[PDB]
Amino acid sequence: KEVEQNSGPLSVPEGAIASLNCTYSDRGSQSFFWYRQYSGKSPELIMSIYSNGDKEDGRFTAQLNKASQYVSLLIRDSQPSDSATYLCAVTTDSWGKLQFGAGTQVVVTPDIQNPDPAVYQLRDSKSSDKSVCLFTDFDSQTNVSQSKDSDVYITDKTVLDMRSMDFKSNSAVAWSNKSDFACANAFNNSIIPEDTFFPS
Amino acid sequence: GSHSMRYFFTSVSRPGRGEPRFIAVGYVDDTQFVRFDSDAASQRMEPRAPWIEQEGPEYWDGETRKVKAHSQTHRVDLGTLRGYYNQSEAGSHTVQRMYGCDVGSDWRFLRGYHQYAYDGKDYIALKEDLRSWTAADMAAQTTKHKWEAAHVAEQLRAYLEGTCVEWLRRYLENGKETLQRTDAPKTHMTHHAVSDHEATLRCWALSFYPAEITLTWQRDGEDQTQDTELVETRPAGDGTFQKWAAVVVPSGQEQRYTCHVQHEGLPKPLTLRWE
Amino acid sequence: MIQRTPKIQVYSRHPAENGKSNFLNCYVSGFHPSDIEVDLLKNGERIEKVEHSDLSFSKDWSFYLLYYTEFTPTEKDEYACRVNHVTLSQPKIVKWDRDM
Amino acid sequence: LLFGYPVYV
Amino acid sequence: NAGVTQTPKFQVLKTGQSMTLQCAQDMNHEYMSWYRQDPGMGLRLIHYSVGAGITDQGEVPNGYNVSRSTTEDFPLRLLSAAPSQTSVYFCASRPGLMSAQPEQYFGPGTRLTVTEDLKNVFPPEVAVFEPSEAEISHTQKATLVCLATGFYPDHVELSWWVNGKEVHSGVSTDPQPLKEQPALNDSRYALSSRLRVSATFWQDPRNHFRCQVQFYGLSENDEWTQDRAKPVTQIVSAEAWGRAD
Repeated sequence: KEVEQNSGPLSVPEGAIASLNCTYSDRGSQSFFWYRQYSGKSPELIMSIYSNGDKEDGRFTAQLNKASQYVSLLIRDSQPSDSATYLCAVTTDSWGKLQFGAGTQVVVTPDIQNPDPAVYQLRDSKSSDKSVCLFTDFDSQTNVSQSKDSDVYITDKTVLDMRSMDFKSNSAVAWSNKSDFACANAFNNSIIPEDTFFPS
Repeated sequence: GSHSMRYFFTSVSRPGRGEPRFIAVGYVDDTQFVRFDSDAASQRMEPRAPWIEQEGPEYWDGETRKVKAHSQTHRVDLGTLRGYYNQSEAGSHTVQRMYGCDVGSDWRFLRGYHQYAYDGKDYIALKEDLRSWTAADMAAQTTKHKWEAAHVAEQLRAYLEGTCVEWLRRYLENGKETLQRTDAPKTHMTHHAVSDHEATLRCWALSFYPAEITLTWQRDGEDQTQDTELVETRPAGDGTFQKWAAVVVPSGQEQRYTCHVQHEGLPKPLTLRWE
Repeated sequence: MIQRTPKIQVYSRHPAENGKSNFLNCYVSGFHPSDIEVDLLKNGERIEKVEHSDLSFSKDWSFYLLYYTEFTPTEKDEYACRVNHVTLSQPKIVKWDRDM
Repeated sequence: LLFGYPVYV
Repeated sequence: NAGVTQTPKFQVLKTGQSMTLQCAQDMNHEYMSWYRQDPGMGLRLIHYSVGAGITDQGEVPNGYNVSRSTTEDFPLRLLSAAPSQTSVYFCASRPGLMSAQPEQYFGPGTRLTVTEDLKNVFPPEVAVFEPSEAEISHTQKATLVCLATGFYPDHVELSWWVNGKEVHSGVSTDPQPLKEQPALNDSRYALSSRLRVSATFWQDPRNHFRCQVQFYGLSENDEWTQDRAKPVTQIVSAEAWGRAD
């Protein structure tokens, strides 16, 4: 286990600083890399550093300390589009194998200036026979858990991006098929705050 | 005071006798610490100083790989330069490369270099500033445009200012007893009258490290170098060095000739006189 | 295409005392190209047990090589170094001189 | 330690 | 990724089938590598090549095959597919000796799923859900969710299309498809996605919303003697309409 990386997940709000640690063991290493990888795609290179000290490029800053065998990556002014898992990569030469870490997942949570949490029930006019509960517009501290029974499938916290104002919001979707259930019982295991909207 | 770490690479082609001969040698000052020879048994970077044997299996694996990569560029380089100068396939040609770095008495970075020869004369060399190249001819100019596009200078500058001086320092403290020794010369003078009219005084300097030494002749203060033989500084084979210097003296005047010895193991410089 | 004639020095590691153990050096230097034939000789016969240094170069790119053997100097045994190179029109024998 | 990035002439 | 390309994007195979994943590269590099990427193991090296003509094995070479006749292409054959070869695969490229630039660049990846038997392949069922009876009269905004359900393997590409043109402009799709019954390896998948717009764009009845899912399954080449419709590489779509309230 040559390249040891920050375990994860790391959670920073938008505009903050995400700092990432990396520790390598081959003393004769010479070239050092940070790769950005979004879920479902390829690792994309963002920072190379070749010698001791700091190297800056836009919002990224990477340090190298070869004496204590340490690479870092700092992300100044964090966008929500930095939500990725970040790989530390290390090599000795032209012919040396690249030594990757496990990666640290970084989650950037958006600013909501003032939220109101709300649970909504949706339908359509199809032949598909299920209700969908949309838990939305809520606090970025709030979690989502998905192990109740073998019937109700609950998704994850996803961040939408409206380019009309700045109106970004968190959302989660829960459903079931051939069983009747209300929308105030599927998120019954998850801790929701004292001012959550339930269908009047 | 100052220290240095230099690596030397020689590649010579063998027309109709297969792959090239490749030899790589590494020095810290005037002490060889590593070797690779394409004609040796092991096919690895081998140790040549006791203080470097304490490097582990990852060091040797790494240096074997890198030295083989060097060897490979050189193997292609011989074919490339042969093409470059339209030379025939029937002749043996030689590539030399030397890089390395100097540090001061404070052990901080002083100087870095990387030069390259073809058939015993300059080809391309990294300039003082580590950003630019000197090309020796119209062919060499092609190599230079290629090495600009390859970003060689940039990666050499990161090595020479960083990794070269980081590893030199590691070496210099691992071989405290060896590399930071300074060995004073053992000095004596000989007399050999070859004829009845003239005489030959020969100043000696033996058992010294490092190899930098200065031997001058003089008659009553003024620096005589007209009647003067000085051999190249030669290795004794035990780690120390040897050098002699001579004068052809009109005999009877041996008392007013002095021999001056400069070395960094000597506190004050030495004068020598025969009687 | 450069060619340089080697400079040969034949000498001992320690001052030559008769009947004591020593090393006999033949330092060839300042040559180009690297293809050099070097033999150590005792009374004209070739010495098998000769080590040599790894090939290196000077600031002018010229090669230098130390060849060396374990020996014991006596008064009668003659020592020489035999050097062949492209620059030499016939091979070069350089006799060992003990005060040189 | 050797340089890690040698390039063809 | 203007340099490193790989074919195909997605693949289903059954046990013992052969396939080759094409990898090409543009930048005259000598050093090419094949990596597989797996949830608990990170990135692992399969086979690698430091020049044309020559190749060597990594840490996980068993069951894979590799050649390099040209400096441009580095194909990975799988000879007899096994269910443990289910992974994302990355072609990678490095200059080696032709340049001093240290950096290694990756291809876009091939998602490969090897199943026990080909009956497990299922296309999705797509349904768009219209925004709430409360949300429009509370937040002045309208969220259309979409369900893509009951598909195997997780080889999908979701897109929303309003009035004929593709939008990215207000969407959060799920990053990864989730399992329907997380106990099986034959288990099928579900994926959700949300599209948000204003009240004065949902309520306009000229506006036609459509959640579009591209499935990557079988081809018109595989043997198929089943009761079901043949689960080929296809697009399933669903639609909702502009509605005044």
